[PDB]
Amino acid sequence: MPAYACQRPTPLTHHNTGLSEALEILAEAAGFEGSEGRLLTFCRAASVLKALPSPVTTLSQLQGLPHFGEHSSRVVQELLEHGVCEEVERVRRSERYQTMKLFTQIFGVGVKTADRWYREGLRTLDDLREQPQKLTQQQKAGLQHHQDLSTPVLRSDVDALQQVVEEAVGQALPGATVTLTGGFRRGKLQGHDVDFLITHPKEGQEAGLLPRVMCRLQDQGLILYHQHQHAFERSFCIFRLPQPGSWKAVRVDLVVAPVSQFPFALLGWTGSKLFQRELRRFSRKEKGLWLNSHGLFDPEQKTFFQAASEEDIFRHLGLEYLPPEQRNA
Ligand SMILES: O=c1ccn([C@@H]2O[C@H](COP(=O)(O)OP(=O)(O)OP(=O)(O)O)[C@@H](O)[C@H]2O)c(=O)[nH]1
Ligand SMILES: [Mn+2]
Ligand SMILES: [Mn+2]
Repeated sequence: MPAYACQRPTPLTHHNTGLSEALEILAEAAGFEGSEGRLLTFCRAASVLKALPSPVTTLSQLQGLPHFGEHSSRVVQELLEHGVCEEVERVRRSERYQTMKLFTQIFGVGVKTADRWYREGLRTLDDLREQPQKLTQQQKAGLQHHQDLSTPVLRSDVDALQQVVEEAVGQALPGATVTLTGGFRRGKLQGHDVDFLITHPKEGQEAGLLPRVMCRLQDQGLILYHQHQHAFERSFCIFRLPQPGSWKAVRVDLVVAPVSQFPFALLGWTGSKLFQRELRRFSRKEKGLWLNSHGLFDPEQKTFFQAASEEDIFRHLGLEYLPPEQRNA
């Protein structure tokens, strides 16, 4: 099995979910403590298990796998022998981890904000609501809707949202396209948000499209929150999704890219986050090119690669093409 996650298929469903879940708790906890090296190490080990064709029943099956050092091996050994890993259970039970998870899950809260709040003695959602001067407007909106935003977004929600976004995009600008990206493009059945990439086949015709889209959605009562950012033009939103007898707040990211950059933006926004990190590391370390959501830059020659498709980018980097459902690293 090759070293980089971008050199191997990682399907949606696999045979090692208990083990990968435990390593990913340790990765997340590492990130909460600012231990970025350890985060990446645990994330990589978990992603190896996701790519295996069979369940790991005994530790022999570890043999020959890259990115499976002593610590990750130890964790798996304890799970196989004892059905539980004490380091993992202590993390689960810890107030620090529980609170960092609570806070960072809220819309508009990252690790540094969550850690600051923790160090200042804040622990609960009510504690945050008692200190509104400490909150950004985005965070206030995340708190207002936290129950719905903690509820997994379903494929059925995605289909309804794609319909209203497509309708608004179509009415504002005939010819403009909407592409579902993120985890749902990778085949996921559930998610934390819905990601859309908007473009138009004529370069420049995408200008000013997003505010017209947003006006249309707002006048239908579909928007609870939006923050328009002029990097790609993007609106990070909370939609009010109608449902039978009720409604549901749902996070939606709308990203506009000029068509020349579309393949790079689709690649970046499709993920997984680890897949894309690995693809960028591969591009730099193995091919000496700098990949991002806007392009593929050769820093020696000072050149940008022209791509019409994701397949072009994979081909140019000397990688076998992986469709989005095999990017679940
Ligand atoms: O601001 C951003 C946010 C996200 N992304 C990139 O967009 C992709 C989607 O980012 P998400 O955070 O939506 O992840 P996801 O769809 O894979 O997972 P769930 O919603 O199911 O939890 C990931 O590859 C991420 O790196 C950006 O490039 N920029
Ligand atoms: Mn997403
Ligand atoms: Mn998103």
